[PDB]
Amino acid sequence: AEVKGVCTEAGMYALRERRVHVTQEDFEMAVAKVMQKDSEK
Amino acid sequence: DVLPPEADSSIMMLTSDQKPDVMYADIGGMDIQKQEVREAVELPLTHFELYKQIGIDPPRGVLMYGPPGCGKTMLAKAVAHHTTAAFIRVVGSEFVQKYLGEGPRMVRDVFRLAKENAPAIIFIDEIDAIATKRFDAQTGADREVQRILLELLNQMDGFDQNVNVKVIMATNRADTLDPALLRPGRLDRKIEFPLPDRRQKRLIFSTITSKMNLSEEVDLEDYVARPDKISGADINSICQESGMLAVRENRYIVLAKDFEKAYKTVIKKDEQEHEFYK
Amino acid sequence: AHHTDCTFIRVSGSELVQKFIGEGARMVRELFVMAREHAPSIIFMDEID
Amino acid sequence: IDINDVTPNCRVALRNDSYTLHKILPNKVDPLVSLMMVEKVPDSTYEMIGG
Amino acid sequence: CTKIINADSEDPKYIINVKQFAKFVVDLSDQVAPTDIEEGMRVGVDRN
Amino acid sequence: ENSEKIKVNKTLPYLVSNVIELLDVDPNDQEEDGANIDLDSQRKGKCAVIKTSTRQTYFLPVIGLVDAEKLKPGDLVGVNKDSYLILETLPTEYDSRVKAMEVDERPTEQYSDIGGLDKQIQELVEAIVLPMNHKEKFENLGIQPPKGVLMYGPPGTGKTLLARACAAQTKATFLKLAGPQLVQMFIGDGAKLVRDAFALAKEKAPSIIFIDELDAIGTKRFDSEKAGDREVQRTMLELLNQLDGFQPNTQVKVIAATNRVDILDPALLRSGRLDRKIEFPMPNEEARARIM
Amino acid sequence: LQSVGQIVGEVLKQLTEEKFIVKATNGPRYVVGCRRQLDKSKLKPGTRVALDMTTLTIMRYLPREVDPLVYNMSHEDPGNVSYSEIGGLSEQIRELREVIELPLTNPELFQRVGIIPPKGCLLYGPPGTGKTLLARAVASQLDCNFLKVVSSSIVDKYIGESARLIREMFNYARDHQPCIIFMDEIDAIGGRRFSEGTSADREIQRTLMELLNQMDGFDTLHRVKMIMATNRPDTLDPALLRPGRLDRKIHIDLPNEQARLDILKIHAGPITKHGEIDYEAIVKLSDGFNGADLRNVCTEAGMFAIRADHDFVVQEDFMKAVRKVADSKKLESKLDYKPV
Amino acid sequence: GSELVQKYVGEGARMVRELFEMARTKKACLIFFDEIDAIGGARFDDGAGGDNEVQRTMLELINQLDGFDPRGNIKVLMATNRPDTLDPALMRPGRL
Ligand SMILES: Nc1ncnc2c1ncn2[C@@H]1O[C@H](COP(=O)(O)OP(=O)(O)OP(=O)(O)O)[C@@H](O)[C@H]1O
Ligand SMILES: Nc1ncnc2c1ncn2[C@@H]1O[C@H](COP(=O)(O)OP(=O)(O)OP(=O)(O)O)[C@@H](O)[C@H]1O
Ligand SMILES: Nc1ncnc2c1ncn2[C@@H]1O[C@H](COP(=O)(O)OP(=O)(O)O)[C@@H](O)[C@H]1O
Ligand SMILES: [Mg+2]
Ligand SMILES: [Mg+2]
Ligand SMILES: [Mg+2]
Repeated sequence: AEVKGVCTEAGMYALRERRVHVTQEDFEMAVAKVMQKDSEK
Repeated sequence: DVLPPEADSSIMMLTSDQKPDVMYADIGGMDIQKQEVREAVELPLTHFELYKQIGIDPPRGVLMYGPPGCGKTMLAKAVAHHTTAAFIRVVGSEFVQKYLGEGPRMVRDVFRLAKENAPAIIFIDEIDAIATKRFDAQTGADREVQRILLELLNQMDGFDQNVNVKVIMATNRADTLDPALLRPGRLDRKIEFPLPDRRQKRLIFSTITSKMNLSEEVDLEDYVARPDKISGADINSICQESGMLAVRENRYIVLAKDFEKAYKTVIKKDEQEHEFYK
Repeated sequence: AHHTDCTFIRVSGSELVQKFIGEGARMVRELFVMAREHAPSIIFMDEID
Repeated sequence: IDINDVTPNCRVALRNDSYTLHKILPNKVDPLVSLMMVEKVPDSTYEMIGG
Repeated sequence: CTKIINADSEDPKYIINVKQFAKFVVDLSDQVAPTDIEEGMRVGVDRN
Repeated sequence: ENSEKIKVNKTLPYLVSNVIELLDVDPNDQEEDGANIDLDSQRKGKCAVIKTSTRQTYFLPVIGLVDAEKLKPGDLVGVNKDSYLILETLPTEYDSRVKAMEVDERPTEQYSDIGGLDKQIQELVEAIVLPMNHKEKFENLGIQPPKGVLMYGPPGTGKTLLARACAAQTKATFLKLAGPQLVQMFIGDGAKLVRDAFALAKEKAPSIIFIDELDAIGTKRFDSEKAGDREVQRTMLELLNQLDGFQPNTQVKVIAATNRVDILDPALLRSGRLDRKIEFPMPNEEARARIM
Repeated sequence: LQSVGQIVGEVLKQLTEEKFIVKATNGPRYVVGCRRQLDKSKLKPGTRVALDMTTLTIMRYLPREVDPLVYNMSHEDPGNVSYSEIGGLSEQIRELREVIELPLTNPELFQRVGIIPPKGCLLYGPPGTGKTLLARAVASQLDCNFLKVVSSSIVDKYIGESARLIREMFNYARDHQPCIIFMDEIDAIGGRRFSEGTSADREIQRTLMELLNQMDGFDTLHRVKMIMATNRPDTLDPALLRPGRLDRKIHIDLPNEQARLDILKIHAGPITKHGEIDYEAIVKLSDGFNGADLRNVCTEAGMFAIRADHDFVVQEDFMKAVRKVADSKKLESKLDYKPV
Repeated sequence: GSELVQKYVGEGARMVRELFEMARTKKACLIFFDEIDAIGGARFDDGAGGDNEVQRTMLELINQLDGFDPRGNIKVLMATNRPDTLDPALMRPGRL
């Protein structure tokens, strides 16, 4: 279930930077953010 | 004959003597929630083309919740002040009416006016009154509440992703809510409002105390470093109480002893630390 | 349920949909009286906590 | 009017004083549409499975 | 059919409560004696 | 002829209805002739707004056959069916249940027909009869009479017998009531009976009201987080306040009785509400001769 | 006799120079034309108006109503006890009047320091100490309108009457600007939101959350103050005790010995006594009495003299009464309770 | 006895009132109560309310037989299996 989450969230990161495609570092930042939010409860 | 569109309820938030006027500066430390509500509501007004191109499925409904005393309603005030499009606010428990059928009408016309007027925003505060889990289908009052909930859901679901109508809905206890409301496609965003921890407490103190003369030698770091997980609506009461304490004795500059006695007055936690267990 | 073409219905014992099933639902199995009109069906439930 | 055309659960116009039938109306109501629309189950198929 | 609320003195005048209409001030008709209309019981009243 | 012309209008099938408001009216700034109204300008006294039973609301430009001085909001008036002119003021109304809880054929006894209680009988009569027949005896001393009494004790004793005798010997207006009779199904139907009972009993000069079996109502409040019977507590919190709060009264005397006392809420046992608490023994070896 | 009533209703909007939409209070909407002279400048959307019944034309506009309930709770009060009659807690009186009067007058002080005065406070303490007496003492002395409700009469069996009444009384307070709402026995309605409940209940939860919304929601009061008094503050909803809504909580306790002297001197005043009384012993015994008990002492000491036909009190009867009441209070609960 | 447990609050008491009233309408006759121990045992309130409603029903039944001009020409008749749980105020003579 978290893989769908990381795919959903990786788009918002490109949205913030006003881009048109999704780079790999966006994926990894989304990965770390999901790990971190899961680390709490 | 036909009529030009006419309705009732909350009219318009007439925008002259109605903006409650709270700048974004009076809200401190809540940058996360600020930025994400901004991109949830105001950005889709303009950057819709990006959504279509990337394919991220623009969100429609947003629900925010948390423990009492964390400024959920202050964001609604801030947005209503700074918005450019139409704004509408209603109280969750006004839809119920004695005369049969007035509730459903009052909902459908609110939605109709919001639709035909402009790219508006509806705001419903404290919705625990209507949407709840259980029911009893013999008392009648539950019958009216059922009809209201059903057709509200129906008509929120009837929009076409073109008329740019958004909904902001807030609540106090998120436990007793029917999940059928938060089904995907209706209220797609959930926002949690926690309590300040360390970073926000200092910012709240620094912003609040800018209005008082507050002497010159008072120290604030002595109070932020303490541990007591107070809410965000207690910082305000702390500063207010110290100010009144100074007024009592006819001195118009607040001193440190004021802060001390005020802090002790507000908190009131005895020990609750029964020791021989440790 | 989609590949075998059965009317996939789920039940959670809530109260909004209860009125559609019956007036009060004193007993439970009344859904059978509604399921037989659409016989090829699958009942699905879930447990959390 | 013939009785057979007079189906159950149908909307019909009706004259004022004699209350006699006069015409027919298309719209009808059903339960299942309302229950299923409340539920909102996600139809899918085999394509999305992984592992 | 209605329910009576009370009476008042020296000249019969009565209060009538019906189920969904108003409360009325009424009197009796000639064919019925005034003794047996003890307070608080169902009565039948005409429609005009 | 004029009085008969008035009389022949007053056909008795009036409606009945409630006054909502009384208004002070002033003529307009400007006037006309050929087309002026007697009622828009050219009125200067009082006007009224009434609510009919059939849920209409009418403004009245001319009050009618009753002097405006004696009306106040909430009054109950009988009104002509067609014009909705006001025609009469009715006696105020009391719920059909309450008018039932009044004695009207007296119980018949004597204080002689109780054995073995010579102190409690005195303790009651001294606190209920004298403040009703010998006011001056308390006035001269500069004191306030005791305010309502509780009687309690094990079941097979004289608790209710005494109240019966008391009603048989006094001459005040006497109301008999029972605890569970104040519980009702629809929310807020109870308190309306509590306050109607007290309201009726203070429209008579000396009155006593006897709350039997109070432990149906006075049960201790508790903190509960899942579910509870908040309803009857919310009617008790009416009784407490009718008995001693804002706008103190003085013309109603309260008696209450029970056979359990560890249950009742402390806020109902306070010194101001239940004033003298007197208690009955199991009869001693001598009385048991007298009873037989 | 030759007169007729007129229908009451409410205006929604002016359509053209001669077309208005009105809603009667009872039901059907209508389209209706005006009368020529009425100063059409004044028919703002929302004003109450009176219609002629034969043909439905505007005929007169009116001021806002007051529902008889609010009128009645506007002004019924014995209203005459002085601060002289309250002894033993002057400090609490200072603490309270520093919120409900000093910022109605004198507003220029606070704006000098930079704060906003509190909105409301609550009183709490064990039964029989005087939480109500203090409020009557306030209502006697100071001159601003004063609504006075018992928080249990405002409930009615139809569907949405309660929330309607609460909105109406806060409107009536907004019209007349210096006002004080007093809300007695609040624990009847404050309760707590049940996790399960029952149908006959949830009306009360609607009403409560409605009151909260008017006390602080997306709106702002000015010059309205409220004070609330309760017997036991443990079972209060955690939202209603938020510092935004009720700012200060004032504790009223059992009297200190010095306070017992102070209180007893009063109700001993008018009694025809004899000049040999030593209050200090009566103080010495009265451990743990509430204020309401000392009135009772002063009553029994007279009762023991109504028999034996002494028209004067003497010091022995005070001893008798004190011991007689001392042993009757062995069946109360003596739990203090605390808001948290 | 099990016929005297009802859905809503204050219903059982009403039923007992009109039961005795309908009995009073006639000249005189018998009432048979069966399986009493389901309707009232004793009063033991503690913590959260327990059996409070049934207790109010029992109190109304008790009150109908005693205090202020009793029923007169009516005889009752009861039965049970475990009578140790009956309430003292119900077993007092003048009633049983
Ligand atoms: N940055 C901030 N974060 C939290 N609270 C703040 C902040 N700045 C000010 N406050 C104070 O917090 C309070 C928030 O008021 P508000 O009524 O909006 O709270 P709420 O959490 O929405 O509560 P409720 O659901 O009970 O209405 C105000 O009294 C305000 O002074
Ligand atoms: N300090 C005091 N001085 C004089 N009389 C007092 C004092 N405190 C209490 N009393 C007495 O209290 C009696 C009534 O108290 P009050 O009506 O205020 O109730 P309360 O203490 O608020 O309790 P409750 O309403 O919860 O039963 C009065 O008769 C008054 O004599
Ligand atoms: N001298 C007496 N003292 C006490 N009880 C008596 C005496 N004489 C008769 N009785 C009987 O006591 C009963 C009174 O009922 P009572 O016990 O007062 O009701 P409750 O149980 O509610 O107190 C009556 O049957 C009465 O006949
Ligand atoms: Mg809020
Ligand atoms: Mg008895
Ligand atoms: Mg009080």
